[PDB]
Amino acid sequence: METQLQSIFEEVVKTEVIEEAFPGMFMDTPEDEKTKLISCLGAFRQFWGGLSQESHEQCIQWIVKFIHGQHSPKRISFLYDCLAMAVETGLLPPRLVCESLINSDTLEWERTQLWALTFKLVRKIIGGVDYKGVRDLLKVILEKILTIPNTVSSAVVQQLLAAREVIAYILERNACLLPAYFAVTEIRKLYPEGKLPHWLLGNLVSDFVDTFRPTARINSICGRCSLLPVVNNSGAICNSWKLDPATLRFPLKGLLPYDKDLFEPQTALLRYVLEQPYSRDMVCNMLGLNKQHKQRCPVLEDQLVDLVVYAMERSETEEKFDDGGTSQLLWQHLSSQLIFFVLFQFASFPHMVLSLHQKLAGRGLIKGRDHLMWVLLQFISGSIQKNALADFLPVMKLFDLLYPEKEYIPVPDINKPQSTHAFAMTCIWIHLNRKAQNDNSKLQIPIPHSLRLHHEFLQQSLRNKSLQMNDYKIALLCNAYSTNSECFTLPMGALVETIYGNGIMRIPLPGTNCMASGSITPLPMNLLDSLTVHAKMSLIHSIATRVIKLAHAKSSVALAPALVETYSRLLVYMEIESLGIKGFISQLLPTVFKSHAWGILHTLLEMFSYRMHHIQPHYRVQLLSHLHTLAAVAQTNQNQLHLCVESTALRLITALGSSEVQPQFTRFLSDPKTVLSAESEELNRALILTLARATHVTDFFTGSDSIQGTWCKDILQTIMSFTPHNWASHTLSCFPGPLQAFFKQNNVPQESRFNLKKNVEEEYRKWKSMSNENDIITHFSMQGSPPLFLCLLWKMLLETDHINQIGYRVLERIGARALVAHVRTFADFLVYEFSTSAGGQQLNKCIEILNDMVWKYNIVTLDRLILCLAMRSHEGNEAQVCYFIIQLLLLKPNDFRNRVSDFVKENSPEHWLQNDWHTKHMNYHKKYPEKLYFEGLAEQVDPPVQIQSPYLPIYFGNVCLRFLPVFDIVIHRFLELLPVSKSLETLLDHLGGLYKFHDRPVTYLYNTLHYYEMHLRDRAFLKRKLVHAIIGSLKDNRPQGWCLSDTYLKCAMNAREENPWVPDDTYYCRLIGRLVDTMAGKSPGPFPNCDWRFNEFPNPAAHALHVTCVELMALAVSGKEVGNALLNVVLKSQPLVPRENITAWMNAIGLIITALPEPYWIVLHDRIVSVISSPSLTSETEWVGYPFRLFDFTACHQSYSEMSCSYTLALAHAVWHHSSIGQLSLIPKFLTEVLLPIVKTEFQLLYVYHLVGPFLQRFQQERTRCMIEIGVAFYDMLLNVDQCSTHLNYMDPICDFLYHMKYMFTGDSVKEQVEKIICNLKPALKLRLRFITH
Amino acid sequence: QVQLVESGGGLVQAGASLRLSCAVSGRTGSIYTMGWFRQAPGKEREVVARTTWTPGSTKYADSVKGRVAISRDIAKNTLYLQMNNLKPEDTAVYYCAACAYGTCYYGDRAYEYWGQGTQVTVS
Repeated sequence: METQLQSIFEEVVKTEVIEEAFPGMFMDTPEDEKTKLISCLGAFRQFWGGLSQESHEQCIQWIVKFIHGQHSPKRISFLYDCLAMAVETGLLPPRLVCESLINSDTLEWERTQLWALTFKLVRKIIGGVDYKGVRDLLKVILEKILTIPNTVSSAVVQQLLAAREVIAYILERNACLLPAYFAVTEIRKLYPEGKLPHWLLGNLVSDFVDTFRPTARINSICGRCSLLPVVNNSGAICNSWKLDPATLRFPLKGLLPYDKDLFEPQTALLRYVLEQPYSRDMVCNMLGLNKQHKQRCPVLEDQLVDLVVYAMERSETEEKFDDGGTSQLLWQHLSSQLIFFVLFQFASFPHMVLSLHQKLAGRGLIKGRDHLMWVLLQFISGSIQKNALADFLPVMKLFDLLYPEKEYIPVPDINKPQSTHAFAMTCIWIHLNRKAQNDNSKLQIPIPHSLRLHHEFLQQSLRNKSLQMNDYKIALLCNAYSTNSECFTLPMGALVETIYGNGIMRIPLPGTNCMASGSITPLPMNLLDSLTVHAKMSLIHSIATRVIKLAHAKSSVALAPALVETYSRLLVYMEIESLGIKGFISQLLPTVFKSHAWGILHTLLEMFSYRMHHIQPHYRVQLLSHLHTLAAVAQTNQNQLHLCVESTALRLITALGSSEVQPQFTRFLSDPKTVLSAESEELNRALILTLARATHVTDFFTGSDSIQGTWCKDILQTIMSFTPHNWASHTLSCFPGPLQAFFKQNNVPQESRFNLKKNVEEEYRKWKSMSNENDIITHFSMQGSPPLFLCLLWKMLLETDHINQIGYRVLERIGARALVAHVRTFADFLVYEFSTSAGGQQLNKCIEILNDMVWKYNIVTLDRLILCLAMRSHEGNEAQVCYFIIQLLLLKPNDFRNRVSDFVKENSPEHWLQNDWHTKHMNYHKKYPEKLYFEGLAEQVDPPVQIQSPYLPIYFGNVCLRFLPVFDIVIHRFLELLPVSKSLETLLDHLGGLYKFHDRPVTYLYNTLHYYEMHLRDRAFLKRKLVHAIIGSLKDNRPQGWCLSDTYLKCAMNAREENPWVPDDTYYCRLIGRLVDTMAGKSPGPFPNCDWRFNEFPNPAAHALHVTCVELMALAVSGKEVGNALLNVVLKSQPLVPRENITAWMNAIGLIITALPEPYWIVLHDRIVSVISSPSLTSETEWVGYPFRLFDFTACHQSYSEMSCSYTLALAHAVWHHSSIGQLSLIPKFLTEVLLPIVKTEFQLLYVYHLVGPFLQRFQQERTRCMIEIGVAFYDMLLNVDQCSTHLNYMDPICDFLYHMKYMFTGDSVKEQVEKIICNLKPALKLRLRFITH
Repeated sequence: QVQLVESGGGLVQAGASLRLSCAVSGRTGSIYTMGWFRQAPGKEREVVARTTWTPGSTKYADSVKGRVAISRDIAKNTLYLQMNNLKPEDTAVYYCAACAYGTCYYGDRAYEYWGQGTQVTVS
């Protein structure tokens, strides 16, 4: 072929050479430069016909190579002219010709005339190339233009500019060769953010990029860089906060000219999070640090270094003699924070140290050097065991930089905990010195001269044969000599024996025949905080070893109270999560369980219930599954062990966070039997109730009307097996819709009221007619028979007022596990008895004996009986009677009110600050002994059955604390039943003070008010009675100003008089101001700082958010009025709310209102419509250029209408930025059922795009159905605007955005729905949207 | 607490019109959406028309689509239901209901406050 082409195109050249040399011969009337060129390629036309399409590209590549091989520009132009006519006449495809002309390696910018002639030819024929091929040629042409240097000759510019005209032709919107979005995509790929356009192009491509500046705004969240989250390490993570681990930049969709701040690293965002306690999990999720390899993330590594420098800066400037007030608080946080990232190999200690040296070299004074070395000592002392020595040597350069070398550094006052920070430098050197002695030679490390006094003090104290706890001399030795074989048994063993109590007599525990070791004083927190992580690691390991040792020794002596108290305090440090928390549930718990210790196992579960705090959700689910398998088998048929297992599980289930429930239980859909109960109906009901509020608070079902398909169907369907039950109407009506639809079907028949009464009387008649004890015991304790014995005991002491000796033996044979069914049926029987009863003595006799069965005979505990009563399915008056029985049991006798009054008055819930809990614990049990083995029954029986069952260790719990989780459930049942309103007020008056010892009081109020907004909106006094009683129980245990605002304490704390307190705008500004200042970090601070390791919240912002939501829900003001008042804090000109910082306020309002019930945050839809109908969007006064200031809240505005229009868009973005996907699912219907019929102008259409546009990506990832509904709504609005407007001025930004939505999101999903909408648009819109249907 | 009192029903011939009114009283401002419902003698209560209170966005059921207009007067605290071209199948007791949730309007959440109703019998 190529030889044929050679002969053909040689004739073309040879024929033109003789025509150039002899003109005017055969040109009498030729065609105007058409037939000549066509006839020249006549031989090539016949040759091209006999070629397959496979040979076409090879033939054109050869022709281009033959034209580019010519030397005469006059001949190249002629051949190009022949080629141009071949494309015009349809003989040659334009794309292949353009591709071959531009890809030619002979085409160089130095070939100054071939360059111009080539691109002049491209300019003629490129118009006939399809839009995808034009995009391909756009890339290579811009690449060839990039090969031209910045300095060239002046004479060749006009010839080089021939390529600029092709770029000008491709970028011509009126030419419409390709979607303009394609063109700006290829331009930004070669000229990204930061690069300057080539001099040959210049203003051409720079102005074309600026035409997509509006589209980038439509797809950007206003003020996103200043939007900050509240750190909750709970359910998954929002994709809005994820960052590029290599650049710290947001992942942006498309190559658009987004604002400059969106291309910058989000240091302020990452810095704010790292400063917060328990941000460890959220920092990993942002940067994708899911533990894959030695990450060595330098942007995180450098940000940790900047956070250390910031702690050094705040170390200066006052802070005075006592404490730090921040600074020492930040160093404390830096201590535990940086350990994780270096331990799991995300930050490198040697690189951090030398990078810290450069940052600290010549940067002013150095006052926080000891705290810096204390932070660094945590890395060295804990990891130098096996890491190479060369990784810790850079510390030597830091020491020489921060300390005075000449004179001795004196020994500090070892009575203060700050001595461990002063000795931290010498401790670091002792670890470096021992790493240099172990495996000697090469490089020995000498101690400095300035640290000679600190070292002599540590060695002279190490040879002291008996060291005390009266100072920190012991902690200094544990910190310094932790990595020494025999030099660590001297200090470590000195503080392990002080809590073990090996000798010096024993001590009793509650009940009978239960003894523990002598020591009761645990190691204080300021001592444990003074220990290094390595020193605490050995303490954790030595305590767990002795427990396992005591567990295998089959010993009946209990662990010392100081041991379990100290071990619970060491379980606080999450930097020791490997040996502490993970080992407690995965190693110590199974080991104790496999050894049949029971006693020790009872201590570990009791320690968990009363001494844990910030446990990760997956760890709680692990313990929960262990509790279920522990209760079902292993024959744990002991009264005290079954009560402990069932009580501990109730706390885990009830305390699960709303956002934590789905991600932890969605993992067990394959086999939900592991995380459920097989016989405890109450626990399974408690889990259903916890699903109810978790799906409610997270708005999980908002949008879906069926539980099927979700994770809840397999959890609930399995719960119907094992423990089938019904739900009363007043409780079922509060569940989310799809949950009710699951319980209306899957309905269980219930034994009627008459059949229970008839069964109890027939069995009590049999009891009075039988004499053989063996027949009585076999019958009334038969497994599988109706559980009526508690009803029988009720019948016995109701008539005869006493119980036979067989009555105790029958209970003893039933067992603790099988007895809950008897309590369950006895609860129903109690309801029938009280519901069908005459008043007077006949009713007061039932109350008298019902208390006797609890307190006199000890047949069932108060919390076991009331939990069963509150977990019944009675309706109407029967339910009123059931709750009336609960009120009687609690308030009528003196047995429980005295226990609660004395326990609250004499005890404090801060166990971590207490050194005498066991004493105050024994004083209660010695005053109100609890009988857990039917002692009262066996003691007052006809021949007193002597009982000697040994009790298991009880270190913390009692009946008052065991009832507090059930009290949470009792309150919810009373709120659901309207006639039982008044009795709930009496409970909170008498027993409300018990919430002093609640573990999550603010969280409980938050869920209660949020879940029961419908039942408390029109009962404000009850809502105030609840909030004031629970928060009021902590007034003497938490600082003033910790929860309720100063205004709420001065106005909403008075009696009602047909004039509730209606807060003004000043109130809501101050209330929101407490959150904006807490998230900003203030040295005084709106709230007092608490040890977040022992609080229900992880950090100040999490605490500031919930107490604000709780207070707003406690107001006697509707959700609509409160929600609008929140929006008016920013959307109306308000003092005390300073502008220039309005995004921090919009961020807080978004966080606050998105956590409130729907009647609160729904008002945003009303506020948008008021802007949609505003004169700024409804007027027809035209602009020149895009009205950026109508949508940019930072620009200057000409009208108040423009100001509120932009502020509304900015606030609507902040609100939707923090909204759950369930709350965002209302937007498609909000667009189609509210905005669609009123959006008629072009500015209204753009305002809708600016509203929803930025959140398209969230619908792409989280709920796809909405993304399509929104996409069609945008086109439906475009057709309405197109039909109501005579003309449209901004059709290019509208179509650019619609193209961006296609290629980035909708793709080809919406094609037929959109195409029919396109066909009714005006032709100007159709030509721009020519490629949308492709 | 929010009280509602329907009014304006009675016996009307087929094809004629009727203008129901609802006297909204009590704690107005707690109301985000309001609607009209109806219930035949032996059938389940259906929804007729719903409105968002302050903006006035309307939403109509497919059974009465095109024949019915729902409106409100915030100043007079009154909800209106204009029913035109009445058919015999429209014989029912008509209730006005309010609700504080947007999902009452968008979805099918039950309304919270109710009136006793008014009889509309179209022969």
